[PDB]
Amino acid sequence: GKLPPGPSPLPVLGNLLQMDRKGLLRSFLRLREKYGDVFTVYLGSRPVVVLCGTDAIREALVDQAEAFSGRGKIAVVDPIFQGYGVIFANGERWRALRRFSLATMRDFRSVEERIQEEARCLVEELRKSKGALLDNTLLFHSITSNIICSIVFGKRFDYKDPVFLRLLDLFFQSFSLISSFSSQVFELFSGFLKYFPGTHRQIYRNLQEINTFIGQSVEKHRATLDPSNPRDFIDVYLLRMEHHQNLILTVLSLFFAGTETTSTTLRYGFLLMLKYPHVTERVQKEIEQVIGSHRPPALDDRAKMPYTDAVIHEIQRLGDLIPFGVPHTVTKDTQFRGYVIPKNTEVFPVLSSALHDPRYFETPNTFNPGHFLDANGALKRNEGFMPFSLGKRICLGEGIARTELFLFFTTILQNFSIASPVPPEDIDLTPRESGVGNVPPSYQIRFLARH
Amino acid sequence: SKGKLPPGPSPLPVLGNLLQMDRKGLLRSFLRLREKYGDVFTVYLGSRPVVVLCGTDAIREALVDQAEAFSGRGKIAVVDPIFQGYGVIFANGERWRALRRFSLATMRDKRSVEERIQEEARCLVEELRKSKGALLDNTLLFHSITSNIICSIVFGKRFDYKDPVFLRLLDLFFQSFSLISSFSSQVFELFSGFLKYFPGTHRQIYRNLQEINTFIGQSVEKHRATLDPSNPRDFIDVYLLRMEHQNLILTVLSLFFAGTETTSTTLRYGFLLMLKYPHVTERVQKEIEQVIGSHRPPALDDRAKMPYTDAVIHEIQRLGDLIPFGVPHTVTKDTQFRGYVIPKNTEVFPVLSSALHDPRYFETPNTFNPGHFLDANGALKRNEGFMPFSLGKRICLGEGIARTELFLFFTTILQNFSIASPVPPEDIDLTPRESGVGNVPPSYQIRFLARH
Amino acid sequence: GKLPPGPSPLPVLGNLLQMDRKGLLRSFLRLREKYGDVFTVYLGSRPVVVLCGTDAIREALVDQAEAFSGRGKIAVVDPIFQGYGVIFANGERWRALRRFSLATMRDKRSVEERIQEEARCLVEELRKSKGALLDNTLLFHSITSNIICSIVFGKRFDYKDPVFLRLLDLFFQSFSLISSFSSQVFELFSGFLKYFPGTHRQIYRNLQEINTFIGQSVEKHRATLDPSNPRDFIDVYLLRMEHHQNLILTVLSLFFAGTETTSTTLRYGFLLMLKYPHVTERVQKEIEQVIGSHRPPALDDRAKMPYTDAVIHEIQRLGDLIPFGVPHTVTKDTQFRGYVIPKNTEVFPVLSSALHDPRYFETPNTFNPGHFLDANGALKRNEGFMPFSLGKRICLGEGIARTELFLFFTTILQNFSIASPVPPEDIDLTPRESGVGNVPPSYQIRFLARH
Amino acid sequence: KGKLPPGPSPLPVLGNLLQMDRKGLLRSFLRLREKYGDVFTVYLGSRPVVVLCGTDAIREALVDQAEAFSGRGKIAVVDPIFQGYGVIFANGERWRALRRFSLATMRDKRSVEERIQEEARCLVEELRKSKGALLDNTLLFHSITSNIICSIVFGKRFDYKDPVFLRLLDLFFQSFSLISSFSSQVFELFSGFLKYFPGTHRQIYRNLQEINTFIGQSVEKHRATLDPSNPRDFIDVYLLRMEKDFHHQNLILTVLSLFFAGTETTSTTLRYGFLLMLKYPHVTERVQKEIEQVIGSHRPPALDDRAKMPYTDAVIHEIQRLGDLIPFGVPHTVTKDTQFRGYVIPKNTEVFPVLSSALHDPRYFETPNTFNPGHFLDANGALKRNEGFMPFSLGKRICLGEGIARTELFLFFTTILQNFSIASPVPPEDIDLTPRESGVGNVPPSYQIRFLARHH
Ligand code: HEM
Ligand code: HEM
Ligand code: HEM
Ligand code: HEM
Repeated sequence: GKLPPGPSPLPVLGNLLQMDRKGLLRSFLRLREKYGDVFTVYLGSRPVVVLCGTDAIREALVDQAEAFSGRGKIAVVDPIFQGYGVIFANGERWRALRRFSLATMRDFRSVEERIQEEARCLVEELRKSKGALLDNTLLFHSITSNIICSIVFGKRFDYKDPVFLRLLDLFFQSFSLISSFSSQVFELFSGFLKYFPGTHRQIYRNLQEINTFIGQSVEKHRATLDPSNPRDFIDVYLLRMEHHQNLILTVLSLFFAGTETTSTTLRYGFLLMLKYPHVTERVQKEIEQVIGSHRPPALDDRAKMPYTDAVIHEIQRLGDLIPFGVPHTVTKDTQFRGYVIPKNTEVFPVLSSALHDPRYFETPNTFNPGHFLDANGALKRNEGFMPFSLGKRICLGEGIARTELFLFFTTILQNFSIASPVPPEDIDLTPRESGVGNVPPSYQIRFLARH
Repeated sequence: SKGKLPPGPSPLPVLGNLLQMDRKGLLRSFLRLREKYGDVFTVYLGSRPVVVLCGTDAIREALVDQAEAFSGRGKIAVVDPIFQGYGVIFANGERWRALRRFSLATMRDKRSVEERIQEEARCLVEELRKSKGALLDNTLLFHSITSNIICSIVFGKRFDYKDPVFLRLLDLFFQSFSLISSFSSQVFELFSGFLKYFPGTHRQIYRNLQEINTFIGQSVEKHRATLDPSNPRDFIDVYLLRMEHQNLILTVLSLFFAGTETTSTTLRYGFLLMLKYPHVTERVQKEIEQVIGSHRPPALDDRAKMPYTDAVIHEIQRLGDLIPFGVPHTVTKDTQFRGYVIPKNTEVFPVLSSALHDPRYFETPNTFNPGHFLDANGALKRNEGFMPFSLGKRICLGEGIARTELFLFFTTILQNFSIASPVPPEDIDLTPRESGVGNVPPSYQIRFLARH
Repeated sequence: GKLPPGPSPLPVLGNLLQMDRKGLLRSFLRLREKYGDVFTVYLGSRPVVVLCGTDAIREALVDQAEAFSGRGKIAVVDPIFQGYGVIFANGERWRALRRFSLATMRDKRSVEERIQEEARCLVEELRKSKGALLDNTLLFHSITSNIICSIVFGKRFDYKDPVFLRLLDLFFQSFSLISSFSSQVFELFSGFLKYFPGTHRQIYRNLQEINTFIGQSVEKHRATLDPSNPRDFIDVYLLRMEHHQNLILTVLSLFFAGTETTSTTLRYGFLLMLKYPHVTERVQKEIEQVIGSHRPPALDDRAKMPYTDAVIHEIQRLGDLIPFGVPHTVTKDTQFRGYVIPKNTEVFPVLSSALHDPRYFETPNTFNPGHFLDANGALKRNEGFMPFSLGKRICLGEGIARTELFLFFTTILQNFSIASPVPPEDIDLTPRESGVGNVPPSYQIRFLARH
Repeated sequence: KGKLPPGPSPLPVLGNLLQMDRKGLLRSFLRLREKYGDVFTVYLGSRPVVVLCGTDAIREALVDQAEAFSGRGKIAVVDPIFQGYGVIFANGERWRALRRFSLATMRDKRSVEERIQEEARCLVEELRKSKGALLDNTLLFHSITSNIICSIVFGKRFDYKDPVFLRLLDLFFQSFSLISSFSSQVFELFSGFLKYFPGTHRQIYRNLQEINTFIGQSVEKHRATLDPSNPRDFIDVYLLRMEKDFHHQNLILTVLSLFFAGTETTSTTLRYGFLLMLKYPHVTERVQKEIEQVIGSHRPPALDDRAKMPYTDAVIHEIQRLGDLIPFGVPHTVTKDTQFRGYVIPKNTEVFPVLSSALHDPRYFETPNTFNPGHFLDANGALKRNEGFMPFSLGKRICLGEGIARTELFLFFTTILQNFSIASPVPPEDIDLTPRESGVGNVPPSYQIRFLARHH
């Protein structure tokens, strides 16, 4: 039982100076070459244990799922200040949400239908653009947001509805925090980071208006409600409950954060498909063969479209939008691969390192739907595929998201083809911002009706 | 109420008190809470309590009267002996103390800091002539002049303003880069228990790091061969002496540059004020006259004979309020404070902005007013609410070097120049472009016209 | 979410002054009347949560088995001083022992055979006493000890073998620690107790000799031994063998502590049977009807003797030899009957209060085999019967001990009858020492050969 | 650099228990010391305790790092989750107050010295009533020292046969025993819990409520009579503090208990003292002669006499040094990560300051194991300090009773020998001063002695 090996940390800086000018991801890869799949790295004076590769990450998040399932200190209540009670009530709330979330996919109106409706409204908008050159960011935030809106408030919004615009602004609107390296070293010496959520005034711009809107919908909802026949999330909340309107803000927030990842995946997907017209075609042909140019694509179609499915896996794999996964905390002294990780140690499951694992993918860095296709061109599981993560806290939205990706993706290409000022050979898929995320470069595209 | 915890607004699950902030910023938000709950109250960031200290009296009772209890660092800076053993822990203690002590030699002592500043002051005057009265942004200039003081002290000699090592080092330490967030991401961070932002996530930083590091290696060498006690030529060979790992120097340099940046920004703010108040620039120009003539360069001993220029610099620091929430600390033991109890390890914000604007100590908290530091006979007077370097066990290690830079740079500049800008006094706006945890002065233009 | 209610503690003394002249057990009962089945009591400045009644003890030890399974601070390794490693190894050792113990019960000779053999050697000894008045303490320690010797060393000892006498002395020989109330108050104020194991010099009297004997047996064992013929625990140890001998000393220690309880249960059992001769008769008659006076009793007989079984249950229930159970520790913040018990809080499962639960026994305080018999005089389960405790840490020896109690009790009474200077009406079953235990009064008894 | 203190490798469950001698814990610790040095780590169960040996180590810990080594054990630590803070600070204020009230000097209704002097006279009288018979002085010594506390607390001394006083002697001083076996002890270690805890013995409650009641009445009677500024004793000091303002009468029980625990050690010191003096008649004589030269046979000894009697003083020091009644000191707890002699002791580590090892430090006493008044006397026969002398411990928690106790030892000891001489059946060569058990205590063997009136 030794602790995981790693580079020796400096006082105050930890291993900060052992990062490449080439990025955090490369640095992690370099460390991994040196020390192996489980190594320890120091941020400030704090140890974090870093998991790399499909096998290590799956042994941790799946085989010792419970041990590797803790949250960060920011999310741990102090019973000396708040009592137990909020602790247990949060537990129950979480489980209620974890449960209801599953229910939407099983039911039952249905999520597939709401997404189909939304895809229709989308195709219509794309015609209105009459093949002009656009940035799809806003459009893709809109179509994925509405799926949440329909599920929570019961009904989708209109793309130009000023509440829906205000809520797109609250949740998706960037703001930035300015730092310098001298300040960062002083933060490390302090023990405290300068930035924390809500330090930017912008956040509050739209908050109260959104809050108020929620109040109204809870009321309009309460007026008409009948268990055990709950319509949307709002009136499920009312039953469970039977101040707190803020529980809804919180849940909506969580769902929008996943939705942002969903929207960015589509936006990245369409960048890839500009770069690879031949793939756009085989997808157009598989839609022809399976759906025709008549009906809208449906979820049952996916099973009969292994090439479109492989293509979407591959879009999520290279898009790698959450490259360090979400850090967790170990809940107890844990034996792992011949080392010991002490209770409460912070862990990074580096998902990027699975999604690019050379033991699981033939060309880890090259678009290759063949990663998900067998000899007979059927869909095959690949164990390195884990963009929603794994185990006890696997993405709550996996199903909603995978479903949005399929319907929006085929429905768009069934009705349109794409083009841009940039020649395939010259599309650059490398992330503009590569810190803790992999945000796709912004680009222009034109949606031309196949009709 | 035997021993209660400090009162505060009720927190929401996950968000804490995040929705209890104003569209008008944290500082207002805090002041509002203060009105409601008093000088010591509890606020929740995520699920974590932080106890907030407001007003001169509370802040002084904590940081001074219970200095030790209020002296801890945040968790990021606490070593885990399970991972690293004790030893590094005690070594850092010793290193910190050595550095704390070394800070005073500048204080009491081959050539002096005051001298080093005067020399820098001269080079500056020269540079300003070269401007020839053109409009310029003084950011870079002020970073340069204050940075050099640290360079002279550490490497033994100042740099040339266009020396490409010094430009590279200005870039490492002072160059802004930004981290992009959204509100939905932030609420997900709170839910996670972890922040996305942490030092070094921006790739920019490494741009100049290795080059700076190598340069340090070289100076440690050139130092090691020539050097010998007890003739500590500068900080580099003070480090060699103690030592008989270069990265220890990078760390110390880093710390001094962070305080320097605040020093430079204070000057930059100071001059914006002085554009807005020409009448004060004049009384300062006049005081320098009685005191110093127009030929010799100002010296530190002049400060005691210039209460109006002193008071004016206090007042620049007060309103500049560049570290409004102080530096968060941690309580080292269960502590009784003003009728409440703060548990061991609780995080604490000493809100220095609230002492610097304390109505009980400053007649016009929000208005430039040298009278705040002057008595009836226009002599300098202590004001208790004045605490921009903080107080107590961890008072700014640079307080001396900084106060000294501010005096020599401000008087030496005004002795040789006068200032002007496209913007009419009435229209200069001193409100911080962005605050965040900072109160950053709006960028502006200014002209330095040689006096003759 | 409130903590369990209880009496207000004084500084330093805690609730010490809230105890009766009438004893700890009654004091708690008075407290239970006042506060309910779950209450908080202070020893020194430390809270301990006390569980009373069959329902609460079963809801904690069984329904939340894991949460209520922790050990006291004295048994918790500090990884700062010893690393993890010893921690995990002890976990593995414990489970290996937990396992082999169950296996042996299932099993060149069965455990039951070894107890049968020992019952024979006992019967013989009782004849050599030729009906003389004796104190059976030593005899009952001997017969139960040998069962452990045979299992660990492979073969039983001779009752006068001087190794075995030395062994009996180490493990079972009383020594005492002297205290005053003024010293005790000073200990509480100190935060430290004076007593700790091994402060009495007497312990070492026989330790090295015993240790050496173990060495020898490990050797004599290592020479001969081989699967698929493990002869006993010693060579099981050798086999899992794949600083060292002392692991046997430790296990032997543990087994002798439960053995002592077993021996004391027989000794208490025979006291009861002096007091209720008719009961001894019905037992003699059920042995007649079922075993006869020819063969030795066997374990399969027990199923066919519900009266003797019910009478042994009742002996264990009233004997109440471990009335506070063994304190445990709570492993996490726990919800329990409307309260919260914080992580690490010490917990007393007060077994005596189950064994005397008026909700489960008609006459809690009166010998009554009817507690375990139905209308047709068949054996019936009683939920308040838990003298081995319950749940994840139920007595490791439950099976060996129940089997010793049956064969030794029937085998003795099949061959002897009992008598004493004291008239039934005058036998007093109240414990001479009512500390944290319930030690039966010492007495004299004669065994007489039956005919 | 900063490694933990060295020690013997512990076994699972048992810790270092098998590394103890048949020869007792103290010898076991001395053997480890030889092997590992003055600071070493030993394991009780799975719990590390750092052991401090020698005058120098114990003084560097309790004195030079006084605060760091001043913690109490877990039993005495409040969990604020259950009790809040408040009881915690109250206790602090309470400790400090008590500490303060005790620091009044020996002479100032009337002084402690006076009370002791009075008590010595009632003692002398009792020893005459024995008319030189052979007695066991245990009860007598508990009585005389107990009374000092009674006088201080209740305002007046008790009569040696007063049935309240006999009941209180019984509550506080009466032994009871807890029976254990080694197999049970190994199981306790495995459990994580000890069977023994204060109050498991029913005997304690025999006299508790009667004592409590007595305290009630006294408080009331006191309440009736207070004329501060004319405060007679501790009872109305307590009442007075409360007045500025259960915990009510219970705080007194608790304090009384604490004082009787130190009193027991004071009484056992005298009892051990007189056993030594049977063994060394020539020392009894030089003491008798120094009492002659200094006090004469006419007045009662007074405290001011001690300064003028360096031989009696040295003899009493030596009685306390070899008596060694608290050989392991009182275990403490380290309040913070602490650098000590090149090692680190982590926050909350339990510490044994082994006072026996200072009291017998060959570096400070020429003949550590032999009675030798010379340890405290210089060349001219004047008293000299010895650094290894620390039977009340040192530092922030030095015995609260040091003054009262040293004063009782001087007045009782001189007064007795001014008025009596001593004898016993056993010849001095044959007196055996080795303590009966060796387990955290060094109880002197019981013995008989005769007190023979001197008759000037
Ligand atoms: C579009 C692709 C998406 C990806 C790749 C993704 C990925 C993830 C990942 C990596 C996690 C962290 C799992 C862990 O902690 O181990 C996560 C958590 C979560 N995601 Fe998603 N997400 C996506 C979309 C969504 C959507 C649409 C939702 C809608 C609700 C969503 C809701 C959540 C929630 C509530 C969690 C919290 C998991 C927990 O800690 O229990 N995500 N997601
Ligand atoms: C106007 C200029 C400066 C201001 C207003 C300023 C203010 C402060 C403040 C408020 C603190 C935190 C006090 C606390 O935690 O209680 C601090 C800490 C510190 N400052 Fe400055 N500082 C300034 C310049 C400098 C300079 C030039 C240096 C260069 C040597 C410097 C070095 C430090 C150091 C080393 C600390 C750490 C103190 C500690 O934690 O013990 N500061 N400063
Ligand atoms: C009538 C005889 C016995 C009784 C009534 C008895 C009762 C108990 C009880 C009440 C416990 C406490 C369980 C807990 O922690 O909740 C216990 C534990 C234990 N007993 Fe027995 N016992 C008896 C005989 C034995 C015997 C013969 C053995 C021989 C191996 C034995 C070995 C153990 C062991 C190893 C444990 C520890 C269980 C654990 O914590 O994992 N006991 N016993
Ligand atoms: C020869 C007689 C005595 C000896 C040798 C003695 C020795 C000691 C020792 C070794 C300690 C432990 C200090 C520590 O924790 O480090 C102590 C503490 C104490 N003694 Fe005594 N003591 C004696 C008599 C008394 C008497 C007569 C009293 C009566 C009031 C008394 C009251 C106390 C108290 C209250 C403490 C607690 C100190 C604290 O931890 O705050 N002692 N004594």
